[PDB]
Amino acid sequence: AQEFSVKGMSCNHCVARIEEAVGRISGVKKVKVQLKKEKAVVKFDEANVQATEICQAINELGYQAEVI
Repeated sequence: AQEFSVKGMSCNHCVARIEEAVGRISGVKKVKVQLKKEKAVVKFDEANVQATEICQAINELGYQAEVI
């Protein structure tokens, strides 16, 4: 699975917002986030969506996301 680094976290429902915001990506099966890590794990497929696009879904929130 692909992962992305977050450099705009606040630690206030963000982790969730991101995780959920990601899981909202039509193509992701399951996604998680690890605080104090600055990285989010995604469990999707390129046959549905691309990680790169998933990163956008994150940036589309209000933080700094980048495909690791």
